[PDB]
Amino acid sequence: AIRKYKPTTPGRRGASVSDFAEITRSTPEKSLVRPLHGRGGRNAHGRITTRHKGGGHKRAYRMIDFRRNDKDGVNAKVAHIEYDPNRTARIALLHYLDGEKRYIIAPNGLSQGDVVESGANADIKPGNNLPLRNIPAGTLIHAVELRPGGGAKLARSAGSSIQLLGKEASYASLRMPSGEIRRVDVRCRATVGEVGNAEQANINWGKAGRMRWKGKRPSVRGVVMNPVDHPHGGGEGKTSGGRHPVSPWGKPEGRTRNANKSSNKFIVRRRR
Amino acid sequence: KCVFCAKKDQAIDYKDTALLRTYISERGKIRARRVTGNCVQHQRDIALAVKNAREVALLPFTSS
Amino acid sequence: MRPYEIMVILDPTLDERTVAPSLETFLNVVRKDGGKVEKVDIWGKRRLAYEIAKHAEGIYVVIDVKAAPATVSELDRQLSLNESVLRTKVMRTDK
Amino acid sequence: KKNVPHGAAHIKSTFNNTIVTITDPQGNVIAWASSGHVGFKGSRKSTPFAAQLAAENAARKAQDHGVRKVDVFVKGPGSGRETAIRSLQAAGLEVGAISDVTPQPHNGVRPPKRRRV
Amino acid sequence: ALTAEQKKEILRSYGLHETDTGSPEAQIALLTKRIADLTEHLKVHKHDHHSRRGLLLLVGRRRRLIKYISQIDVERYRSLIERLGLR
RNA sequence: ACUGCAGGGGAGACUGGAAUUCCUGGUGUAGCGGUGGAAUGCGCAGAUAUCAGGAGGAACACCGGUGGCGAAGGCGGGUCUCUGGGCAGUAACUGACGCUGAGGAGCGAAAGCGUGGGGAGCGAACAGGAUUAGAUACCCUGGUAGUCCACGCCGUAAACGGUGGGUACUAGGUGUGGGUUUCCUUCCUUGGGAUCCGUGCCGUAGCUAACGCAUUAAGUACCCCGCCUGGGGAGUACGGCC
Ligand SMILES: [Mg+2]
Ligand SMILES: [Mg+2]
Ligand SMILES: [Mg+2]
Ligand SMILES: [Mg+2]
Ligand SMILES: [Mg+2]
Ligand SMILES: [Mg+2]
Ligand SMILES: [Mg+2]
Ligand SMILES: [Mg+2]
Ligand SMILES: [Mg+2]
Ligand SMILES: [Mg+2]
Ligand SMILES: [Mg+2]
Ligand SMILES: [Mg+2]
Ligand SMILES: [Mg+2]
Ligand SMILES: [Mg+2]
Ligand SMILES: [Mg+2]
Ligand SMILES: [Mg+2]
Ligand SMILES: [Mg+2]
Ligand SMILES: [Mg+2]
Ligand SMILES: [Mg+2]
Ligand SMILES: [Mg+2]
Ligand SMILES: [Mg+2]
Ligand SMILES: [Mg+2]
Ligand SMILES: [Mg+2]
Ligand SMILES: [Mg+2]
Ligand SMILES: [Mg+2]
Ligand SMILES: [Mg+2]
Ligand SMILES: [Mg+2]
Ligand SMILES: [Mg+2]
Ligand SMILES: [Mg+2]
Ligand SMILES: [Mg+2]
Ligand SMILES: [Mg+2]
Ligand SMILES: [Mg+2]
Ligand SMILES: [Mg+2]
Ligand SMILES: [Mg+2]
Ligand SMILES: [Mg+2]
Ligand SMILES: [Mg+2]
Ligand SMILES: [Zn+2]
Repeated sequence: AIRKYKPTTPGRRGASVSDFAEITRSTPEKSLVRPLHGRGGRNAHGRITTRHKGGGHKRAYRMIDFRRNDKDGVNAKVAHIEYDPNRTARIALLHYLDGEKRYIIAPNGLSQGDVVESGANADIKPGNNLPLRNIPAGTLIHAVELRPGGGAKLARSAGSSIQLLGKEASYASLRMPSGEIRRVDVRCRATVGEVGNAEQANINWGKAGRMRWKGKRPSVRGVVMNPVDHPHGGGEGKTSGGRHPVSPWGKPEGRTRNANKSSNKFIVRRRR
Repeated sequence: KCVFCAKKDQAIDYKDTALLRTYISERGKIRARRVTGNCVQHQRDIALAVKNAREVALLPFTSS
Repeated sequence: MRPYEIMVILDPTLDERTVAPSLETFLNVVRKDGGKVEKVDIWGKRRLAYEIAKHAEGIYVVIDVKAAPATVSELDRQLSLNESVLRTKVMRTDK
Repeated sequence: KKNVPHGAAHIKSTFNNTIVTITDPQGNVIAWASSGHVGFKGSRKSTPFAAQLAAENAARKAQDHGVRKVDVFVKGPGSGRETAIRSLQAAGLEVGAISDVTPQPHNGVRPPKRRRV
Repeated sequence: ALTAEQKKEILRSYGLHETDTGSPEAQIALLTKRIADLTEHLKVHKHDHHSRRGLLLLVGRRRRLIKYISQIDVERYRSLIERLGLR
């Protein structure tokens, strides 16, 4: 579901786009929209901390319910599948049977008009949210929370999923999309299924301006700089940067995780 | 010489794990066709009853 | 309406009292779709020939249903998610 | 300093070597003296004579931990396979039963290519 | 495909006289049913290359009965194409 | 068309056990591995062995054969859903609708190619050891692409029965796979006789340069198709199409 443009211009010679074949109702819900404004990478002091940000197209925040705590046993109905410019996935408008509207990240295979349950008595279908105590082992899940009731934080980009390995006594083991075997609590909640829109990594953005619309501002290499500006800069012709590779602030490459962080007792195996 | 062609309507069944004690050997393996006297069609039904009865654990895959 | 036959292997830490009311909630998905359930024979405890998920015993139930082709593929989807069930082997009877 | 009255002896007899280990019924090794432990090096380790000295050095060192009767699990396509069961007998062990536990795959993993020697 | 109580309704509409299983009207009628039934088996299951060959034996057999029925009577040919379809 | 029947014929989804490898832990301690003989290598920072638990991928022991299926390439762990073809019997139906098929179109082992997953074992390339006058090899220890999955491309094999398809006829002997049917027939023997369809071996007439083929023809005849015209140069060049 990735359409390829014809080479009519020098800037669409290899470009592609999503087919948008799953989006129904091209406008968002009015009451579930909050404003946003770009920062250009600037913090509260007004300085660039994250480089290469800015430009951009104007956006609006869609309120995504990552909690799903307080509607256990009230069934819902998928009204629409929509677009969301903040995330790489697609969002799904659930009409609950009591009257509240919500958005969730759409799992793969959650066409319009389905029914989504929640709580401990739900069925293991794509879309349902259960505690990890009630999911059988081997099931592909997404949008898993780290702490009980703290909000879904793991595996929620497009295509990503966690495999639930096993449950011992009071902790479940999870394979995460980097290979990182993590052990989390079994009262954490997780949505059954794998996140939809799985083909968007294959999109060849065609021209330079098509990344300026998405917000990415150009990245300049350190080796074409001056030695006051970057540790790699200098050299009369062109160089490799006559030292081992570093950041612009002189930090050597290598492991940057805190060596005795508190969550080391929950990590079985680092990624490869 | 074949029991299942001689005595009619005796259903080879994967539930029946007393008929399938014979036609398998002492090591659990399926007996050959020349040592039991079956025809080709009933050796196929015996060897399908045994493979199913190993999956619902009525017979073992191996034994010593 | 094809004649089927379903063999279920239940967990040995369940008594023979909560077996016929247990799968009765599963066999109501056959009756609400138009099927018929004929013979729900229970063999009881039996020594397994090998260890199925840290168990050496098991309860053998034979279902003998006669339903639509899309409701038996629903019945073993729900049995294989219940924690009481170890194995399932759905077999037809006719040719 | 241990004392277990009944044991199990495992004999792995390959085409290059033999290894005789002796365990308890739970599967915990008492003594393991093989054909290279008894002094040999090279192609001599696969002969039947080095098997009947490997089985003696494991038998009379299992008896210092009190083992008086072993069971025998042999596996491997080796030459020294009967000369290591007969060698446990003439060192002071009652053998009882003899079983063959050669790992026989159900055509799973792919073997290495055949030798053009 | 095409159970014995399903081919009777096709023979009652295209057969000639209440027992006709052999005429080119009753055989193009049954073969157009099996071609249409086997194309749903090829929308799902794209890679069934061995049932798709049985489709081309049925297509080639139906086209020879069309060619025969357009040689012996052109009036039967027109009132059979219009009830099923050409192009 | 009706009635029976045999089968690894195909495609999709879920799923089963043995073993190989790695990981966590217990017991254990000094060798394991490999060969014609050795070394490189692994190990002494606790290997090999041995028992328990777990992760993962690929292949499916026995049945399994001289056997079945498919147009050929090929096809076997189990179950379910959809689906192609063949054989026999009845003689109910249409009434020559048949055969072959230039160009054309589809299918077509393995290696390879593109994008994306997966990666246990094996293993082009490659690295080391050995052998050797040398060893870009055989042998040994490692090991990437690849082998696997989804979707496309490629279009080649000693793709072989080195034997194109249809039909009729021309002694038999003996095994075997799939049906149907009379006799001592229920004295069971699933034995014998008859008949249609496959699959083998042996063999007369007949043919062949010989070897050999021989009712599954390379025999006796008819119909359609592709191909050959001394060996090299060469299934190469040039031109074209993909
Ligand atoms: Mg300020
Ligand atoms: Mg950047
Ligand atoms: Mg400069
Ligand atoms: Mg300058
Ligand atoms: Mg400056
Ligand atoms: Mg500097
Ligand atoms: Mg320079
Ligand atoms: Mg410079
Ligand atoms: Mg059968
Ligand atoms: Mg099949
Ligand atoms: Mg496939
Ligand atoms: Mg295993
Ligand atoms: Mg590994
Ligand atoms: Mg260890
Ligand atoms: Mg080990
Ligand atoms: Mg299969
Ligand atoms: Mg007439
Ligand atoms: Mg033709
Ligand atoms: Mg041609
Ligand atoms: Mg092709
Ligand atoms: Mg290939
Ligand atoms: Mg290449
Ligand atoms: Mg590839
Ligand atoms: Mg790749
Ligand atoms: Mg090698
Ligand atoms: Mg070398
Ligand atoms: Mg050729
Ligand atoms: Mg071939
Ligand atoms: Mg040829
Ligand atoms: Mg001919
Ligand atoms: Mg014949
Ligand atoms: Mg011959
Ligand atoms: Mg000739
Ligand atoms: Mg010439
Ligand atoms: Mg050429
Ligand atoms: Mg050219
Ligand atoms: Zn039989």
